[PDB]
Amino acid sequence: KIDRQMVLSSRAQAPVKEKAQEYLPDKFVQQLEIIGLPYEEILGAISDYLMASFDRTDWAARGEVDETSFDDLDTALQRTWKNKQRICGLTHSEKSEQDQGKLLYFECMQFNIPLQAMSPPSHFIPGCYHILADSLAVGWHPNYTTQLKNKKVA
Amino acid sequence: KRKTEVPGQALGYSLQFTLLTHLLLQAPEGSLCSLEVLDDVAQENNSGDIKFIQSASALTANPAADRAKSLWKTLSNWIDLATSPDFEVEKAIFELYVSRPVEGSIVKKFNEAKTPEDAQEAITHARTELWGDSPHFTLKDGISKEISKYVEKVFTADQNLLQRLICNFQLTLGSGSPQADLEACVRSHPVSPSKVSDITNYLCGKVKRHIDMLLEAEKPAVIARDDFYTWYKAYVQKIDRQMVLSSRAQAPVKEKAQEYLPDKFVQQLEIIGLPYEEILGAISDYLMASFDRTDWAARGEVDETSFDDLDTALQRTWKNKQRICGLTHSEKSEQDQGKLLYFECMQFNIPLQAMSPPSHFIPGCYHILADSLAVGWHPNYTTQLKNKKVA
Amino acid sequence: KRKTEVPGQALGYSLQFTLLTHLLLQAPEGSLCSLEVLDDVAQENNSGDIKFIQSASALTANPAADRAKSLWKTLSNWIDLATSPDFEVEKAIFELYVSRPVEGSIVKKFNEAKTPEDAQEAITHARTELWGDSPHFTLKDGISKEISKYVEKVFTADQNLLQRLICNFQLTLGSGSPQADLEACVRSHPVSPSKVSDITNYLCGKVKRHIDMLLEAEKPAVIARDDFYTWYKAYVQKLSSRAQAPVKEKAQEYLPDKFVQQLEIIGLPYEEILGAISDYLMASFDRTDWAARGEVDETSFDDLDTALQRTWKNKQRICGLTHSEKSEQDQGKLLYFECMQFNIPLQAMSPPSHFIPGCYHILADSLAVGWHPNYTTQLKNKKVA
Amino acid sequence: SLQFTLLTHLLLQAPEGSLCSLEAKSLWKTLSNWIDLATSPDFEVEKAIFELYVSIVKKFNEAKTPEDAQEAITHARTELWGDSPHFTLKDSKEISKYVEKVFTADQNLLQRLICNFQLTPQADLEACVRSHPVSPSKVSDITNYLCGKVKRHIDMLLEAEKPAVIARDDFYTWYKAYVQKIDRQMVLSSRAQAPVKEKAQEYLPDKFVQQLEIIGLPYEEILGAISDYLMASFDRTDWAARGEVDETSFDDLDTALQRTWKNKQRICGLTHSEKSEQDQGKLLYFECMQFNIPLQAMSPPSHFIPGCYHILADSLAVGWHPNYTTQLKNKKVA
DNA sequence: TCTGATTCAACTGCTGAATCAG
DNA sequence: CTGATTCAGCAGTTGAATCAGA
Repeated sequence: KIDRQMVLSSRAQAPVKEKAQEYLPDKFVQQLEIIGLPYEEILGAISDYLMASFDRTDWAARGEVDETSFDDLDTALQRTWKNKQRICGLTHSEKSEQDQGKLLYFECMQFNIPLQAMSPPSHFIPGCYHILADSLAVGWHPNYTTQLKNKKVA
Repeated sequence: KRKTEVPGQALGYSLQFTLLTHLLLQAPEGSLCSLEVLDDVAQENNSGDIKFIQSASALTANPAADRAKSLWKTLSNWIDLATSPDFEVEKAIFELYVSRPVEGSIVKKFNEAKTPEDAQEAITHARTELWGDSPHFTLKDGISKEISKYVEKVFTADQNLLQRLICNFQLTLGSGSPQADLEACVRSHPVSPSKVSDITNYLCGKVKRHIDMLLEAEKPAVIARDDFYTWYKAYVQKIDRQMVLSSRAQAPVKEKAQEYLPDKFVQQLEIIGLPYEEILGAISDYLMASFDRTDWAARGEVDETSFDDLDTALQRTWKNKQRICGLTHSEKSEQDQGKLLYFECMQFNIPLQAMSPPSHFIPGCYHILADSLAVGWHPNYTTQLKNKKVA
Repeated sequence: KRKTEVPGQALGYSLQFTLLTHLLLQAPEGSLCSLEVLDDVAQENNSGDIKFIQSASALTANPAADRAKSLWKTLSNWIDLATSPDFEVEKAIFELYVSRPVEGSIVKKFNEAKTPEDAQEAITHARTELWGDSPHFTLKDGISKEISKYVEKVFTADQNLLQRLICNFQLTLGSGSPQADLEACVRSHPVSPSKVSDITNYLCGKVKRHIDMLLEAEKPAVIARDDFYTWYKAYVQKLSSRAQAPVKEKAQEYLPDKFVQQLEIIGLPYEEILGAISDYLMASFDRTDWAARGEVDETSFDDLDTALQRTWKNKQRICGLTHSEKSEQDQGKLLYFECMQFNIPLQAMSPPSHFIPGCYHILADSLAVGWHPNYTTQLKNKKVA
Repeated sequence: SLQFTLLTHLLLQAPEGSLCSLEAKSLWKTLSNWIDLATSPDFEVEKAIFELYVSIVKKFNEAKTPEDAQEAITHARTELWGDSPHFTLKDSKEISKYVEKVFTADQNLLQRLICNFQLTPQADLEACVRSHPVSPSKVSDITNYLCGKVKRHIDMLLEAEKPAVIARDDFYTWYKAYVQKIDRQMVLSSRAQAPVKEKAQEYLPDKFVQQLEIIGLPYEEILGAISDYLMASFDRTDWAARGEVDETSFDDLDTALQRTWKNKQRICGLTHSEKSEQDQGKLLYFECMQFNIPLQAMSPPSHFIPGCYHILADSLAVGWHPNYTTQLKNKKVA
């Protein structure tokens, strides 16, 4: 009551259940499973995609976030992706490529960063993470592109 | 006090700026609030309605009296303005602001005469008290020289014009201090009570500054309501910020700690074999975090939606940390993994509403989530709880 | 416009508040600045000085002209003030603040006069120009009725009293906008030039409102400049990069630097040295830009460098001890990237996403820090080969 | 020293102009370089304002006007060069060269120069800084920083054979920027100094040094630790002394640090149990030396958290070895 | 007995208009 | 053709003394 916000309080609702199966053929998905990632949190990340995209459109339409904020946020997030990618590639090389991919995914999802000095919701970071995964901007598997090409034929 | 200094009448002009600021704070969107353009203060809204004001800073004398010079001069001036051609008198909502609560039969009847017949009655009362019964007008010769011309112009003007002028005439009168009657208006806004005394005297200063810079260039002094609210919001974003949350919880006594031992989170802690002192510290952190949550929600320090976001963030971090913990230290006993998980989330921190929480708030919230079985430290914490609830 | 409104006359009273604020900003320590108490605007210091100021908002007139109601009324009023039996004029600095920069034959003589003998010649010129020659006073009857009484009171008053009043008289012209000379006073203080308006808007908001609240209670309107500066400091106490990405051709010129020597000491896909050199350039430009235009102190840069150096040292020890079961090739890149994931803020302000790695690169160009377990020994090894 | 202090004072009392101030051969030489520097194409004498803090000099002050400046220069040449047609007073060459440079230079430029030739030390500078909208506690720090920076900027020009001139708009871009760091609370400034080497060994028998030597750190690490100890203790004293920090904030910081120890020691011990206990202590030391938390949402110096850990170690509130309680007792006997 | 309205005298504010000096 | 005179008519309401009403 009688509070004040001046922060990215994204207005969104529970995503439609069918869209979870609808977005299954999406590129970020077949980036995901190829590291042995289970289907339940696959659906969770799919939902996170849905609300994250809806909130991105909401901010772009109504207007609370400058355009350069998304760009430099994603640039920093991609740099962090690559840094942790190499970190897990070296310090965890003494085991399977599958587990390397899943540990990279886990250790990357914990990252947080403010936007315009203000805190986004907890679901936003995985959403932009998988958005980068959509356009080959980030990858969880150490050789993700090769396995993506292999699975696109099978 | 010398005669060469006039503090009481300089306030008669300062009150114009104060009333301009208050009018801007009350003005609808799309309006222009002008100072000495159409009247002492004025407001022209989008629909073309013009609202005049005749500010009258009364400290000692009464400008609303029946035979007051100021009231009758103001009414004569407004009837002259209504006489002007191409004037839409319906929209011209006048006002005689007075800095103190004033009384008077004529002025009160004028103020309360919404209906044109009520206005006819009010003007009849004023004419009877100032001139006498028609048509002899036995009291006409006795009226004051200063009031004579204004009385003549008001009473002998067109009947319909005076009727409407009195219909939309008002006596909006504030408390003894209009400045303190203006700060209250800012307080009524959704503004932090600590920052009202800063927003008010930034808005007044900006209004005075802009008006001065307009009138030194001979241009008509007018502040757009859109501009005023743009400055208002831009300053509110700047100044309305709180930085550090101070916890008001107290460390519980040792005796109270054992009352919570049968709680689920204590069971989870002793499943992975934490020592007794660490368990007691956990009870203390639980109590402080719960009290902090309840208090901050109660007194508006932190919104409940902020607590929901915090809880979701803690759950997300806990699951992301548990999954990596279950594979980086897999070559150990499950109790060791539970200690690692619990301690790593113990070290973790995250701000609430972009504000740093106390050192015990996050551990206590994690214990809250453990109590509700939302999270867990042991890898098989649910199975261990089920097994231990039977033994 | 109609004659029932007086905006230009309202400026005569709003300039009271404006000049009160402008006097408060420049008030000597321990002064009480008052509005419509001793004069239009006054300032009293601890040494007993008072500075009466008859602010005039000249906009379509000339209050400092030779024959004006304003100037002579002001001088007669000050002579009346000084005629009081409890008021010495040795500390009675007067002022005739005018909104416009105006000049007059007599007001200039009064303003430039500083010594009693010069002031005597000033009054002699004033009498000669207005009353006329001393014995005849031919123009005395020509002097206007409005000015006659005031000029009579000025000239017939005590000769030494008027002499010292003219000596202490001062003409302080504005610049056409008294509100843009206040902001000039504010921007001459240690405040961000982007925030100069925000202070100036707020300060007058105090200076008006408080004074207003002090007159609405029928009390003297005096602001203690200590209180004004209390509000001022309490208000004052309550990063962006402009380094564009360098062209690829400019990147190769930095290859001979020891910075690139280290990056590849422990090797590192050259797909690196391009990004590393880019970060080097952006940080190098950002440091100089922020130092010059002014957003971060240079001592702040020194402290940031010290913090990154200590973090590099501790991270080097940690990485070596933990990952000693690896070849130096691995430990080098492990120290590297972990050091590049350090997120200290610059003087409590969050730097852009590249600033910290770039500053690490800048420090690594020197001999201080490097991302290799034994980078010092191999520095010469690669240099010889 | 005074030349670099009154220069700062004059830089504070100057509106948007170029500035300079120096300390008879001495009187004439400085104005000779002033006229040479003014004749440089970039200089604008109108905005320039000089100073010669310590009859002809009195006239130089008294002018404030091109005609009065011409009169003062006329007095000067009449006094120093004798009769104009003959110049019999020409016969000391060292000063005479500067007089030739000055009196034969541009009449308009020198005439404008003499107008700005004002004449004229720490207490008044401090008062002038105090009169600005800055906290009264920070005035000494700002004064010292400004004097140091002005000295540094003048010396770098002097070594490069360049005229000694400081622009006021170049002084305030330093001083306003410093205020943002120090006046606004967001940053803590450490007034503590690094201890000398000799005084450091006096703290060798202290308990935190014993702890670190039990962990077997190199001899430079313990010296750095002692320096952090002394500097952080000085900062603890001074921050509370001047009210820049509160005691409850110190209590909260110590609570957070103790909680950090609790997590880090257990995690290092059970995660690196296979490593030797001394290596576990070194790992714990270097891992918790990475911790940095704002003190009152206010960034501390990079050494302050290590020094807080060192004072906690001196009171045994923190420790690096897993069984350092037994190790200290064992070493106290040997 | 005092709060209050009434009649008037009265300090301040500086623009507007017709006229006039250089 | 700008600037200065001369006078004028708005505004600001308070201050001081007198009378009407409880």
